[PDB]
Amino acid sequence: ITGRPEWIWLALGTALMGLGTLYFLVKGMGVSDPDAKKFYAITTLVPAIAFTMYLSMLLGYQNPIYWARYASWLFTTPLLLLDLALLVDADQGTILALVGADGIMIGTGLVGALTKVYSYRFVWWAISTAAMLYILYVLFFGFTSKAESMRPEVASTFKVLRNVTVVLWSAYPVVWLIGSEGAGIVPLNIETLLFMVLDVSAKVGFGLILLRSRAIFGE
Repeated sequence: ITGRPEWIWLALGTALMGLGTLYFLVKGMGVSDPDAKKFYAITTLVPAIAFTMYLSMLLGYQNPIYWARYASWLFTTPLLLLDLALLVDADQGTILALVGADGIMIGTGLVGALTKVYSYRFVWWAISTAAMLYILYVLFFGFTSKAESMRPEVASTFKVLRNVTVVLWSAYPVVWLIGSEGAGIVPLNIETLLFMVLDVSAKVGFGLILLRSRAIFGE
């Protein structure tokens, strides 16, 4: 069982999310600045949720085990968006629109994986991707304008986090379409690998970049 690739990628993801959570935890200890504390709270929570989910997948190890990963996307995507929103001091109206689109993206992707008719899979994938495209459009064009009018450290760190987010998030629909939920081109164990690397980079990698920066401070 432990020799199966699928199990291995799940074990590695669990270790990486756990390690990251704890590192963020230790890095956050001592930090007294109010604004910084907010980023540490959200950014540490993200990989903690994913750790819990990946662990549960291992404990439980088509195939209901992966619904746990989807549940982690549901919880973490909006938190990652809040992180970015807090960095650029985005207004509540745009934040609500982003989380609203995020809900559609997550919800329809799930529906796309449930459907018992190969054809509609891509219909739900198209709606979910359209929702993702809106979020990324807001982050790349909308948040950038606001970020550039702010402190150099904020504008600089946001651009890096922005590029990372756009690239990593864009990879999910691609992996889904070539995976078992889509066209079944890439085997399940390879797809499980891609989502894991994508998940860690998007949470731990994203978190490292953010928490290593002076942009989280009120200055």
